[PDB]
Amino acid sequence: PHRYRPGTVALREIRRYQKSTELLIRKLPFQRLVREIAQDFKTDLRFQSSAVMALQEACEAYLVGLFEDTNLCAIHAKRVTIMPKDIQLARRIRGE
Amino acid sequence: PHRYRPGTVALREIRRYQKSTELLIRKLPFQRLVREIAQDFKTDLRFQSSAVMALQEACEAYLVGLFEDTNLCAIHAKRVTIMPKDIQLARRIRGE
Amino acid sequence: SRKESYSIYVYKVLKQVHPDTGISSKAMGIMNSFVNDIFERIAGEASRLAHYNKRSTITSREIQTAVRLLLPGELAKHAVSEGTKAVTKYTSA
Amino acid sequence: SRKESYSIYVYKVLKQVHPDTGISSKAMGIMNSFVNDIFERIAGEASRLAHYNKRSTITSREIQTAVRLLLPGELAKHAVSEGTKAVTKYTSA
Amino acid sequence: RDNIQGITKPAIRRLARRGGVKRISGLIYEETRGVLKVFLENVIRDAVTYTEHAKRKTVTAMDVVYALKRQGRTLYGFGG
Amino acid sequence: DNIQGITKPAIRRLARRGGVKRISGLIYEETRGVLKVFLENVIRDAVTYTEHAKRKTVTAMDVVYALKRQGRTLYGFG
Amino acid sequence: RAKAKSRSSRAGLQFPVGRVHRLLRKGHYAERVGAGAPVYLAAVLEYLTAEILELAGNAARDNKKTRIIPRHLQLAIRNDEELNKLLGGVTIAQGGVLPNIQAVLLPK
DNA sequence: ATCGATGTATATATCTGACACGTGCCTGGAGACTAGGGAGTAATCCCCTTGGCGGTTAAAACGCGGGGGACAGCGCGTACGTGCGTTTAAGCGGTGCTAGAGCTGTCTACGACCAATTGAGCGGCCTCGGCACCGGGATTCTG
DNA sequence: CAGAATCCCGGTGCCGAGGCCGCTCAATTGGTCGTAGACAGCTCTAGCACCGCTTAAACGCACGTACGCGCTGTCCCCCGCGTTTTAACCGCCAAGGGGATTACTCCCTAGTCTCCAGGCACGTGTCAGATATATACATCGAT
Repeated sequence: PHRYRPGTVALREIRRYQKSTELLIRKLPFQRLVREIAQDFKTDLRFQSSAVMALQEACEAYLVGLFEDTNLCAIHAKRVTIMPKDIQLARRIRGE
Repeated sequence: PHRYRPGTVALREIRRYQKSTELLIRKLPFQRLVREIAQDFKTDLRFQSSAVMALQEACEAYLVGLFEDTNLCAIHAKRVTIMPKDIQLARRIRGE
Repeated sequence: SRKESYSIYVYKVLKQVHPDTGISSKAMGIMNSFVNDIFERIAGEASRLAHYNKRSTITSREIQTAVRLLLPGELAKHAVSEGTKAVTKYTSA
Repeated sequence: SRKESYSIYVYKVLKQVHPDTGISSKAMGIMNSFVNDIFERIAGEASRLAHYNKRSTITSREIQTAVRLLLPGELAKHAVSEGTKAVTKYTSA
Repeated sequence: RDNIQGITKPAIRRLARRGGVKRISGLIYEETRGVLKVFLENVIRDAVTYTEHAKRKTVTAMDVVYALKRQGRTLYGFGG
Repeated sequence: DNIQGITKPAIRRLARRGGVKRISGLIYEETRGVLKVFLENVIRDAVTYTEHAKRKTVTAMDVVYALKRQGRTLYGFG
Repeated sequence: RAKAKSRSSRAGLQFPVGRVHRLLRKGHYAERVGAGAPVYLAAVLEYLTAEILELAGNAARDNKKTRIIPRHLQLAIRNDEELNKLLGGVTIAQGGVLPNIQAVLLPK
């Protein structure tokens, strides 16, 4: 049967998701996580339907930016696969 | 004869200059450089004696921080010698 | 209650630049946020510049200096000309 | 003419923490600018909180919220404790 | 609780794909989850602080906008 | 052309304070360019504040404000 | 006309409550300023000053010195995890750096 | 199988000049009285908030055949370090000049605060045409 | 280079943007007069320039050993594809806590006027500090 070689699909996905615009994290799991973390500070809090979307958009933008930076650090070592030390370096240089 | 092995004087220099606090750039050449750059914006400018010192302290603190960062991104590549691409990479990740 | 916005003015400008093109509600919301953002940055810097000189009134000179400090070179180069022309015409009226 | 700095109050406090040590003019200059920095941050944040709620006055509630926002977790607990002690003693004086 | 497991592996893969990463090592997921938790905690603490100052019980979108604004990132499209 | 006044020994000393053990021979021209670019952005601002006040003498306060706007608050010069 | 006594004495503070109150009104932060804002802010500033001076004074004895200088302040700030977070961006003149060498650079 | 030479450290001797207490004095701060509107409080309307059940495939999960990306190793050549030598202009001490920043005094143009009016804008409703979802096709590009 | 994945066009079809009337309350014209912003006239400090002797630092050159780099082996682990499982997901239905408002009403503040004592300069003196001396010994190296 026809089979694509490793990475061809990855590039096709990169093009697809770079050209698209919808959100990628599931709404319900994130909503439950937001309500869970808030529980340590104050109980019985209430959240608007748009606040959860705002938090999801902020998190997706932050993570995408961190992955973009991590890729440069990965290429610099002549590797292609990103690894945890690369993330730690990016965060250290950014001063996080 | 007697002769120290390469790098031991460097380490002694590191321990020396990390302990001291004096300025390392020559005052008069730096003053002339400041005088030369300001001339492109306005003529007959005057500088207080303390202004050049403030600029020198800021420049040395900036170079020191940039070199500290460049060393980290240099070791990360399994090298010890800093090179231009390390400065360019540090500045790129720093967003400058 | 009544809520104010810059939406009608953004629409008038759009109609002057491209009469045939239209704008969605999301774009109107973005433009309505962007205008307040830049407004606060310029008014803030003009306020700081006023105190360092012990002046009690903000004038066009403070705005021109703040604009030159905040905006990059070419944008400042054009915007200063626009403001100068506008102020000249307004004063001549 | 007459200048203004906090070097006197820094000296009074220094003689309370360590009554046998002195401080050079170079350290005094840094301590004098540090106070002006923290003062400006707290007053700035307190003014923003007061404006968002549409209030005309700044009160201890604004100071407390700003302090909880600007200072790290551990400094805030102690600072707030002694601030409330001071306010309580003043109001009860 | 187990809700941290709700950020499944495929969501992380799609996010990494958007950034152009071609190959990802299997250990990146736990680091990403840890990195996300501290950011959410930091933003929510400020949001809840603003909510508590107003004596409200519901957390509104404005409080999140101001939290992000203080951390140094500005969000356009939800208000302000 | 006074950029040559930042001599090689000074660059080595700065790299030493930062903990650099070995330095490649090409770092000097890049460092010169970086320093020139850093200085230009501060000097333009200092001159801007000087001109707004209609003064002809650049003062320490002008540099203090210029650095603070970029986020590099400097303590010590009043 | 009773004999006047300073507000700083009543609160038990060293900083000048009157001067802080004046600086708030002249800063245009708001059109009205309540009575409790300056007492609380003065107490906070006194606390932070005392903590900095205490740490610097302890650092001075470790060098058999009797007078505080900028190097001791730098060593005090960069060595405390709380102060370092508040002052991560501030630059102190004549402070120098802390001694630190990466283990990869030390001799084999 | 081990010993010592350079450099940092340290200790004793010496004078310099910055830190600290003083007096005189001036204008910021605290005491006393007042008027008003920002704020605190209760009652109400009603929306949009939390909670539940139906049911269908989108999305996730677990296996797995396997090849390509990763590191650990060897061989090596020329780029950078430590040191010696020559000389450069960096360093410092002093005398002079005056550009130009900071203070005193007079002065009148500009702005904030009031009375009165009215149409630019905000709100709810109508409506019709641009995007959306579908389906069928040629084409691109790849293993 | 066979063929799987892609773009594109014609059709059916539906609710968002665009237009409208009601009507109010934000903005405007005209008016006043208090103090801030404008200038010249003047004081005296310090930035700029040159003189000169000395030398701390710099430019330059030799050479040798240590690092950066290219090819290699080979393997073990992320990828691409298949079948089974699940809860998200739209949608319809309840009902009431909280949010937004009017209305009352009171106490906390900004303002004027007084006056004194806190702290801002000019005067100084002595003892905390740095410079100049010799020597101990650790490390890194050679033997």
